Amino acid sequence: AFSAPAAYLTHQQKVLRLYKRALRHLESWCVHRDKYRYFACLMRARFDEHKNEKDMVKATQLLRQAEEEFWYGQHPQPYIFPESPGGTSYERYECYKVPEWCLDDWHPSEKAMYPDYFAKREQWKRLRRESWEREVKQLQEETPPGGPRTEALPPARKEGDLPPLWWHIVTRPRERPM
Amino acid sequence: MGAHLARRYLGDASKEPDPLRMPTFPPDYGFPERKEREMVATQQEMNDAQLMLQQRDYCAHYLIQLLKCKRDSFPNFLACKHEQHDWDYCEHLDYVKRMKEFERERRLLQRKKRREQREAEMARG
Amino acid sequence: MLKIIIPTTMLLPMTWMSKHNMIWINATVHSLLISLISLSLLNQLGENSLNFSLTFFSDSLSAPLLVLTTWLLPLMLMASQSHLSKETTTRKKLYITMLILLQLFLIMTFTATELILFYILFEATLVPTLIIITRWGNQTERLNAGLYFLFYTLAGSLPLLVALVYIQNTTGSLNFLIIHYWSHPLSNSWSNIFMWLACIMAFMVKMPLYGLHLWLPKAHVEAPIAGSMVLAAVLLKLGGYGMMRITTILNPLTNYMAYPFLMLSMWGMIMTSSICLRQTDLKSLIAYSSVSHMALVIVAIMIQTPWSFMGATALMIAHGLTSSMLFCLANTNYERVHSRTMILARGLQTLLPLMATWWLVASLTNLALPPSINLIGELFIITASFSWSNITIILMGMNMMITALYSLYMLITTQRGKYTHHINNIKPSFTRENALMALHILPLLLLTLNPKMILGPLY
Amino acid sequence: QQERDPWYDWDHPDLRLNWGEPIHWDLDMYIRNRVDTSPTPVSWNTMCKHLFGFVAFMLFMFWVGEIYPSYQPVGPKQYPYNDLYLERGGDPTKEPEPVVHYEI
Amino acid sequence: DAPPLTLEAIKDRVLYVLKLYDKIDPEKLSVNSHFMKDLGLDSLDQVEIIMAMEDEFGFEIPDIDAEKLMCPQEIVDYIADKKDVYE
Amino acid sequence: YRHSIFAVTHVLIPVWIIHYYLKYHVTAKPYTVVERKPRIFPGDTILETGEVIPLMKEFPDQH
Amino acid sequence: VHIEPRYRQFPQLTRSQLIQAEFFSATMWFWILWRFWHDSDAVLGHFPYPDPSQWTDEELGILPDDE
Amino acid sequence: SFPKYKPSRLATLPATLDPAEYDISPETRKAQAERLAIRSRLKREYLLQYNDPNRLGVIEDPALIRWTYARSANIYPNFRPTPKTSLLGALFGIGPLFFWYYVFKTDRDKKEKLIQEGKLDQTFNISY
Amino acid sequence: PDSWDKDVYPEPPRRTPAPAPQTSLPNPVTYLTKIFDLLVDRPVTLAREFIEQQHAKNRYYYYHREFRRVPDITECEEKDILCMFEAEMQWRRDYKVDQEIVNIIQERLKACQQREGESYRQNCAKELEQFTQVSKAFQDRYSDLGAHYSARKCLAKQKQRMLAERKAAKEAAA
Amino acid sequence: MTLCLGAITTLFTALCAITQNDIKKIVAFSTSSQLGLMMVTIGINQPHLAFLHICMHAFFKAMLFMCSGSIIHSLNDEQDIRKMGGLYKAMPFTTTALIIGSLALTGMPYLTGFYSKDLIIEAVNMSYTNAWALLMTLIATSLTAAYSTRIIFFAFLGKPRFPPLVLINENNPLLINSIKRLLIGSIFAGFIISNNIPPMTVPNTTMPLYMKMTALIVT
Ligand SMILES: *P(=O)(O)OCC(C)(C)[C@H](O)C(=O)NCCC(=O)NCCSC(=O)CCCCCCCCCCCCC
Repeated sequence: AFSAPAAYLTHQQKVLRLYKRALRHLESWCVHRDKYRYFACLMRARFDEHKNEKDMVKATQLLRQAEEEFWYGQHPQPYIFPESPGGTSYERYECYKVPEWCLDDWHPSEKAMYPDYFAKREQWKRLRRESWEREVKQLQEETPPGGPRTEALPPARKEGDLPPLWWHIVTRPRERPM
Repeated sequence: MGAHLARRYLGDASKEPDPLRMPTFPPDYGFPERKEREMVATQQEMNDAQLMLQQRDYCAHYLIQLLKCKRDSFPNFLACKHEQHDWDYCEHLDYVKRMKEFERERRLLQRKKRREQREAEMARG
Repeated sequence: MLKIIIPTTMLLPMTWMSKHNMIWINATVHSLLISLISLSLLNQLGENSLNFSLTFFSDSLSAPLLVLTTWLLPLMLMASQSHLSKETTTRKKLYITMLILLQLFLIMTFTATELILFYILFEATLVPTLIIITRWGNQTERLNAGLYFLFYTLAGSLPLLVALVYIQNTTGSLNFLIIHYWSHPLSNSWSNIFMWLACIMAFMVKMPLYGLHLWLPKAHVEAPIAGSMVLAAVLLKLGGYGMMRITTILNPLTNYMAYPFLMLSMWGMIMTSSICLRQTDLKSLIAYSSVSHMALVIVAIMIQTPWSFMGATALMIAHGLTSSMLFCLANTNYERVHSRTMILARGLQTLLPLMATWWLVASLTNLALPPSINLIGELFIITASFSWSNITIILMGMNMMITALYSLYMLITTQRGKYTHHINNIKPSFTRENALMALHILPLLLLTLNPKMILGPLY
Repeated sequence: QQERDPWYDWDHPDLRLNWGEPIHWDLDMYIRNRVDTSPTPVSWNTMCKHLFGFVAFMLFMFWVGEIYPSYQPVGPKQYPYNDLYLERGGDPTKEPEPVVHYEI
Repeated sequence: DAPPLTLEAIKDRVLYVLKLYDKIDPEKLSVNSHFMKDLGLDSLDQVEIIMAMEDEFGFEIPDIDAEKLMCPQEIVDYIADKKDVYE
Repeated sequence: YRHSIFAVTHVLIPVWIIHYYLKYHVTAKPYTVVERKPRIFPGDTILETGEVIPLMKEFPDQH
Repeated sequence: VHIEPRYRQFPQLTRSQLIQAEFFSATMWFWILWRFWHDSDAVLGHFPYPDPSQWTDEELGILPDDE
Repeated sequence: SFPKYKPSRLATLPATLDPAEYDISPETRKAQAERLAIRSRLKREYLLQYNDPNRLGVIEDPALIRWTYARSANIYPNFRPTPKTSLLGALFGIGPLFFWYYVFKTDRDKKEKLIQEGKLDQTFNISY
Repeated sequence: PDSWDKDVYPEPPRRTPAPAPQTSLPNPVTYLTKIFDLLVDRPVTLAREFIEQQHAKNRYYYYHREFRRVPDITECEEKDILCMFEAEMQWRRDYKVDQEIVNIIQERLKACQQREGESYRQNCAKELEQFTQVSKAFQDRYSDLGAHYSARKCLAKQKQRMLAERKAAKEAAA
Repeated sequence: MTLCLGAITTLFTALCAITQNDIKKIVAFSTSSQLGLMMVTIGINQPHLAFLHICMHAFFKAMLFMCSGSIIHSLNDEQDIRKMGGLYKAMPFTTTALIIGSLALTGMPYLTGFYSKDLIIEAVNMSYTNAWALLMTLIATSLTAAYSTRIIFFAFLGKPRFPPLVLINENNPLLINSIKRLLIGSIFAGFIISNNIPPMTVPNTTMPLYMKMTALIVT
């Protein structure tokens, strides 16, 4: 989520993702902890058996066969963490997330109900306004002439600068806002 | 559930009774003198007691007595055991009468089959 | 009726003589007073109508429509004052004048006692609506929408004029009372078939009938908020009122000539609900919902039973109020984000709670939710259609299911979900907008409380 | 959008769309609230065959059990007054065909 | 409802799990020990460590981000940032 | 004290209003409130006229 | 009462909840036993089921085959 | 071996089972790089507009505008009467109408015949 | 009660059985009935007495409007608008009265069904026959007039029915 | 039609229930199966037994859902029996409440669910019904017992499988009192209701012993 994706997944990344998915589905099948440990050790034994192979064509064929075997043998109802996309508690608090631009439309009386918070909010707003020009200058200086080849962003190269395009990342609503 | 279903379906439905068409023989066929069933409770009594039409069988008087017993001893909802047992026994007797009717129908049907087979054999010979 | 007609003709000079900053206040106050005065027409007789004079009369069918029009004028004033902040004083006064002229023509149309005066007035309602649309519309398609609306209505209604003058020459009078008492059966001949076609087709185009309705999406999408409110709330009810008026002299030919229109109405109700299921524009969704409800009203009028007329009247009133409220809500959303795309703005429930409540209530009334007058009318029409035939229940059930589907789809898409991140100009809802929604919704619930006032003469 | 990657930092996380990318023609029906085309553990043909076979077998067995009902070895229940002629709404003037139940 | 997490608590829990890992020597394990450069593990071991941390803290780490966590301090920082822990 | 204030208002006032509405308004038009007639058993005393509904005949008792 | 969270340890319990759970389980079992002691006919039946085969043709009104 | 998975339109083929996912030409890699570059350029433009502090309002989406325009206002200019469109329009527009007409006409004819012969149960039918 | 007419709205005499307790246990229903009478019945009765005393000080009356009979559509000449108007109004008033008669009979039927309870199929046969006759007459009168019903349409329907009856009688006598 | 619909509903829902890993899903399918049983009861012309079962099912199913919610809230919004375990001794009161509810649901011979389900099964066996419907009803009762056992086994028996940070705490007076009130009803309410209502149907006094004990045998 926080990391910019690459153009493709390498063979190592593909096999590692397959390994993790197979272990998760095996844990779904093997409910008990000792049984899961036994069969996870067996699965890692298989992976270590095929770990050393110089023929990339044969390695790719083995990966394809392993993927087909996993798809046949997957759990129809695998365990999903509650906050994971398939989970039962996914996106439950998205209705409680309110942004700071919505915060600044308050009535003067509502603002006066929280005197100390809004002084620091004004300080943050001034800090944001005093850095945008330097951020855009840095962004346009370091980009290739053709255009951005990836979604990764540069850090602050100077002592007094902030990383470009930081406002919404920094001020995103909390995971349990209300 | 029962053996009669097996006999009727995986067997001779002609000899087994038909529940929807029963009875198929005259009530006096085999009974020289047969007494008609006696009804204790009257139509007006059942109507006043507001018995459901499914409950207005020949065991209705015991049901009326049970209802009267339950109404009088209201807070004590455990003081109608004798009336409940009497009603249950009357229902049991009615059920065994129905069972006797079914068995009589079955054996009359098989006797008719035996007689017709004997007549067919005699006609052949 | 002069006690209501003259105050409108006095609304005109008051608006044109008022100050540059008091036009909205004066117009709203006096429109509300006129509506309060017009509330007195609901006291009707059970035998006959209220015959004020030789020219105007009021009936149990005309009274609710007049009250609806008089109550609708101030709401249009509020919405117009919302969207015309930067306009010049003369143009604001011209807009208010157009609205007042439209209200005056509608009142006279509903109270007219002759078919020819009724025709003249209900054709006179075209000019203010066309001017409003083609002058204060926002997008380019307003000109095309105005052309489509105008020419559909006129191509429908000119044969009605010819048939009306022919009927007057044949029978002696176009007075509604006389043509009701002196009615004679309409024999099955080609000439009678074509006269029936002329009258019914004019009012069907006004309804609109399925296959003759594209002008409705074109106009309602491209009209300003006041035009959208008046077009759906009242101007669609002229066809129903006319059909309920003229069917006195079309019997028994209506028994044989109603089949194609009934089939069109039912199948087009299904088709327009399905179209609502897949609309990328909110105003278009509301417009096609209006088309479906008016198709149901057409079915009721065509089957023509005493239970169908009451349902038709109740459904007309309920649909007017509900469609007006829905258009107002969509207009507030549009003024927030300056676009009509449905998926552009989301999370409006967590950004604007009271507007989410208004949306929920409007969508609940849009689908037939008991004991709302929407459900009362729909249920009466369904019962009459069931007595007519026993597959109409299948068609009505399909329509109800799809109606609930698309209403809740609109509600969920607009209000629920997570807010759009880049839309940060959504200011809190105004007291004006909240009052507009409240004044839209409270009369509907009060009419639910007292339902005999909108069930028409057949009650 | 259900098939689209859930862990990516989409501009519109609920719709799973990016700003500026071309939009599918049928996006209106492919949202996460509507028709889902994500791969299933079992093949579509196999699922259809299993569901159809189950429902067809259940209907066939219901018909079989209807033509072969289950009951108890008892006779019809007996009621006192001509099978309760008057209590079921019979006409008092007309005389019903007598129904007599005997002892056994 | 649940007590809030803290940076010290997260660090203690991750070091607890890592010390319970058999392939890691508890004595030479520090908060800055690299899993492959100075602990001698490999890709599968790192995947298993990430899965153990997910089971410990009750939330899933996506594969795009999990591959880059090569240090207990990096794991602590990732968990704190995702759970909005600032103290 | 809170339960007492809750009890008088929330329970006492509605029951007063509803009893007043039922006794003098609802039960002022015919057939508004219809009670299923009480069940009458043999050997009973009808209180309207002091009537004695007699007992049933002798049961053919078993055991 | 305040219950402190435990890490990898059995949760702290309360004597009140322990005794309440035991009391309600004992109440259920006592009720079941007490009910079965009094009216076991609800479970085991109350009246014998006749065997139709033991009924005589004389009492069922069946004449001999020859007659 | 293991039974194969047959993809359908409502149950698509998973990425891990796609045969083209394991046969990568060098041109496929540059195509993926170009796709990533396009996505990155669009993301950069959107993020600049999004994080601009002086911006108040909605970031208009040309893709969304194109989609809405193509769905409604661009259909008729690109429509041509072909045999396929003509047959489909005639069927889907007229066939249901005549089908329902036949159904309702037959039902009403049967009901009217029953009424005329006087053997239709219409007792208590007061409301109509 | 004297608010309505016992002949128009009959109620069979109410036979309430006398209580015959058979146990020493107190009756919670009796105790709660006594509490309800003490807490609710007396206050509402006092309030109603006060209100009715207030009403008796300003006693005024309202009357029932009486309409005389007028010549009907059978006597009205063709296209005589005044006579047709009078006859149509009288016919509409009679139609309303007939609708209310049917409503009264339906109320009788519902009340009798509810009162009889479990024995409604037999004891309500008297009110079912009256409802059947009234519904038959009302249907023969105003069965299929339509939305634009009128005295002329009702008269035409009656003429058609009379002609059909005459034809049937002639065929039977032939 | 009603009998067939109820039979197929209860069978299909129980069959789906016996293999679900979400506790709320399992309880929902149990509710659907009980609704199918009620529909079967209506189809055999026993409307009052259906109402009695409605009341009893309301009691013990509400209690079961409350216990499941307590388990879910104690384990930080975890709804998977594959992650529950050890709760028999971890949570005493919810354990005993769930055990009592499952005993009542399956038809323990003298609990709240006994006075309705047992009579329903007896009336189904003793009536002129569809043989397939009767068979499906019996199989549905067996599968009801099966999924109740599955819930108990995978939620309370064995070793813990939840995350190590134990936040288990069921000492809240609100939860305890609500479960207590719904727990007394799951034991005594059926007896009182059955013994207070008037006789509204003819009892099945005479029946074969194996048919009398069918519900217990299949359970
Ligand atoms: P780190 O960088 O050390 O990772 C080492 C890797 C794997 C990257 C190697 O450097 C490498 O690439 N080696 C050669 C390629 C290779 O390993 N090919 C074979 C890998 S796939 C395979 O052999 C294992 C698959 C067997 C198990 C499949 C699981 C399917 C069953 C799941 C069922 C679901 C429920 C249990």
